[PDB]
Amino acid sequence: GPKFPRVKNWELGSITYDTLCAQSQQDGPCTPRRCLGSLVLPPAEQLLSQARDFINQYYSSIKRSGSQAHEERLQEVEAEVASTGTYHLRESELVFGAKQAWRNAPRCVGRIQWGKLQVFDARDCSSAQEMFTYICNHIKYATNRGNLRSAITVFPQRAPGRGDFRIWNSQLVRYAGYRQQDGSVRGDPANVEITELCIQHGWTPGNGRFDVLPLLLQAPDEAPELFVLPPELVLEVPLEHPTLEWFAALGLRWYALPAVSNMLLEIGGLEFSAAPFSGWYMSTEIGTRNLCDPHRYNILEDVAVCMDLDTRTTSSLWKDKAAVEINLAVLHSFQLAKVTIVDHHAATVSFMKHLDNEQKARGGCPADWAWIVPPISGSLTPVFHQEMVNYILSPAFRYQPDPW
Amino acid sequence: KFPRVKNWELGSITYDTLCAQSQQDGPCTPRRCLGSLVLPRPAEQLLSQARDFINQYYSSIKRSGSQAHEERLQEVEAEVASTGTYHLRESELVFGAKQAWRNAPRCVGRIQWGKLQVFDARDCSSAQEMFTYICNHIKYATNRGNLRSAITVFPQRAPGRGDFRIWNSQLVRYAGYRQQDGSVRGDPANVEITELCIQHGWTPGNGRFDVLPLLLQAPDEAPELFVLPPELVLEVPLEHPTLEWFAALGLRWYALPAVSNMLLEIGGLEFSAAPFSGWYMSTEIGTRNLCDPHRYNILEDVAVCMDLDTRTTSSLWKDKAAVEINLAVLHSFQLAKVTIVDHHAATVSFMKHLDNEQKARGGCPADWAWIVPPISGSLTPVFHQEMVNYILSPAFRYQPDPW
Ligand code: HEM
Ligand code: HEM
Ligand SMILES: Cc1cc(N)nc(CCc2cncc(CCc3cc(C)nc(N)c3)c2)c1
Ligand SMILES: Cc1cc(N)nc(CCc2cncc(CCc3cc(C)nc(N)c3)c2)c1
Ligand SMILES: C[C@H](O)[C@H](O)[C@H]1CNc2nc(N)[nH]c(=O)c2N1
Ligand SMILES: C[C@H](O)[C@H](O)[C@H]1CNc2nc(N)[nH]c(=O)c2N1
Ligand SMILES: [Zn+2]
Repeated sequence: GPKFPRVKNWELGSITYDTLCAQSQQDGPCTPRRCLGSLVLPPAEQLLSQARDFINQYYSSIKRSGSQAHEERLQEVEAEVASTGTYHLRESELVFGAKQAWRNAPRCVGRIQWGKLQVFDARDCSSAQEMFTYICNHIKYATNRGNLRSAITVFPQRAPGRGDFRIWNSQLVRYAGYRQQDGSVRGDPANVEITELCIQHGWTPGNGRFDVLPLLLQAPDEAPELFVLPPELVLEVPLEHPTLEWFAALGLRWYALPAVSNMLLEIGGLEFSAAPFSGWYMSTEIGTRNLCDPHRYNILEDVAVCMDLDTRTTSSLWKDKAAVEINLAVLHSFQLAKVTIVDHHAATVSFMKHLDNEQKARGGCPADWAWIVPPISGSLTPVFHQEMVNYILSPAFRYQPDPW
Repeated sequence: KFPRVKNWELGSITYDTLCAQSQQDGPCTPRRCLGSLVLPRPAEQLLSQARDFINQYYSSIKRSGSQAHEERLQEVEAEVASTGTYHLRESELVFGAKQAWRNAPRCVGRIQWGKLQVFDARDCSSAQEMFTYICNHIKYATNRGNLRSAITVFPQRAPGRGDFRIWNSQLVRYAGYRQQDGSVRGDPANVEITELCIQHGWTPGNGRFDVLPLLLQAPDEAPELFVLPPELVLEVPLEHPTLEWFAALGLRWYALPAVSNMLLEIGGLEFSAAPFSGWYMSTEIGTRNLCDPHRYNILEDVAVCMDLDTRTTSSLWKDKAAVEINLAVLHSFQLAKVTIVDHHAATVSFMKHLDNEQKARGGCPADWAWIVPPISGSLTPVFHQEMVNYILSPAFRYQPDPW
């Protein structure tokens, strides 16, 4: 009947219809001819319509839709655009947009927490040194000695004919990856390029597998400046296994704070090129992807050898067994150290609760199935059996190309 | 126009040009992706699908634009112009069947696509005859545990009349008996088909692993019930390589995965009954069939036997039991000398298939959500591989349940 996508859960037999997708003003990469769902990378008039839409979202969310203050704010926005080509958000408009951008993020499984975000307003920042102060404050607040708190710091928006604020690092905490004489990599192969950029800009590098990178921070029309994070600020967790005693001997570790720093936060047509945001980890991020991806730390074989598994044949499931233990090491070590973490079962249960909340509140929830389903034990989690509709809503976080 | 397709593990890139051959729209639009949805929500027409297919066939035998190609195009035209339909030659049917498998985006086993035994059952005129054909197929495919891909093709759909149909979703399925207490003994996925069998006269067993009888339907007739001779249905008792108590769970599975409810479309003609079989990938049994909450749902039972801490999600007791259940499937099939493939071997060979199809055809339609296995996703190479999904013809299609 209903003229909207029907959405089914195949575990429970239950059906909903996504009406929220009607609100989408931006096209994805799919067409009736072909689905491109699995691809990782997909003027005054334009801005004004995006701005009007954002302001309407803001006044709806406070239930003052159509009211005098709403119409006056609309008028204020177009007058400002009419005379400068841009406009500026009020403090509470920014807080709302930031939460909404997180709420709208299709690839994030942690969205049950969306209303609980500390928005640090840093739109007064005017130097790379001050970005560093702001960032250090973010890290201290967010880390909270292991009791992690979601946060985002917002630096000044893109301006006509003026350079961007950029953090060059993809996260505020990353391990160095050192290209070796034998072609191999010591540390994190993901970070080879950023490591080499740091050295070029005068960083004296280490030679470990877990050297915390410095930050490369760029203020408008300036070369980026290098800043070392004081080690007492970067909380890390040494990895041990609850029953396999040798696991600690591997000297594996990971940091507490997952903090994305290279994404663009778009709100009502305004673009915040530097707006680092953080939460807490889902255990599979560390245990499965970071430690077991072949193009990352690639430790599966080492761990299976320690576990004395038959690594010569696929059908011993040595890969699956070792990956489980590594993931269990991640959970146990964070729990022991009292650093917030969530396992993939609890995270996905909570995402299902979030889907239900959003069905009631907005009549849908944009979600990217391939990213929501965890990289181990997929169908053991409830999200695997849940159909999802993926579409772009604004405010949004958006990928941006590296500035170098 | 042509999408770039990247492997994120290796950094390699291709471009899919094959997708331009799609003539059938899927469920997505620029406004929203519906790629995760399980189901989709005239003379000149048939003639053009028929032409294109015949063109595909003569192309495949490198006789494109020859005399035989010309005269065959004319036969099809002449037949459609007079009767509103036409008929395939056996070799064309064989080609079209292999192509529908090749073109199937949810299938991880497509490296095998050229190795398919095709039984022509288009001279079938009764449920009885359907049954004999089905028994031949099973015996052939099973081959004492050395499984061989096969398909049997029953008579095409005709505008005048009802369809030949196999009511069962697979040739071999375990019954699900709805109990007094609303629980299900056996397989919850097969409650409805079990009740239909009983209603049409089947005396039911009471076990967890009772092989269902077949309900076969010839055009515009009530379906008929046929019991498969137990000697034809190969089964594998499940035991564990080290965990001695597992064998006592009394668990088992059938050797032969044989889809019997899909429609095969070739050159515009529709084959409403066309059962096909290969061999299992171990996650289908070990993860989905035994571990789904709405299936046999044995996870907790296994975890408790393993004496795991089931009180909390963070002990990863589900992940651990799931791995052992999969191991037990692999080991038991190996022990019983019945063909099986694990999810690492299958996805590695699927990657090879992708490369083969890239050179052969300029692409390969693939549904990522179905190609990536249900456990240990990112541990297989397919996780890190971008995929383009689209509908090519010949094709297997979903069709409504006949009741
Ligand atoms: C509160 C705890 C959180 C958890 C457990 C969580 C979980 C996750 C996970 C597992 C992913 C996929 C990441 C990957 O596989 O690389 C993700 C993606 C994402 N999340 Fe969260 N998240 C949390 C908080 C946040 C916050 C605070 C924000 C921003 C305000 C956010 C926004 C995003 C965005 C934009 C993506 C997509 C990133 C990309 O495409 O690179 N999440 N989340
Ligand atoms: C040779 C061994 C084969 C293996 C290991 C294999 C593997 C698989 C797997 C794991 C699936 C997904 C099943 C699920 O999750 O329900 C699948 C789907 C499928 N396969 Fe295969 N396959 C094989 C042979 C075949 C053959 C012989 C055909 C037809 C001639 C075929 C056509 C299909 C089709 C049409 C689907 C999608 C069915 C649906 O949407 O329900 N495959 N395959
Ligand atoms: C706030 C937050 C919390 C959390 N638990 N995880 C994250 C994920 C961070 C993360 C880690 N590794 C990789 C990525 C993906 C980076 C990335 C790369 C490309 C090519 N396209 C994208 N859209 C995104 C993101 C963020
Ligand atoms: C030939 C073959 C070989 C193999 N190894 N596995 C299979 C899996 C068959 C199979 C088993 N259970 C369930 C399904 C899916 C059934 C199915 C159900 C619905 C609602 N829509 C669809 N498109 C498909 C398929 C087939
Ligand atoms: C090719 C595929 O789109 C890609 O590997 C995706 C799949 N799903 C993912 N899901 C999450 N959460 N994170 C990822 O990096 C990926 N990678
Ligand atoms: C909703 C979701 O698309 C659905 O659960 C799919 C996911 N991937 C799958 N993949 C395979 N191979 N088989 C399946 O049944 C499913 N189920
Ligand atoms: Zn799509």
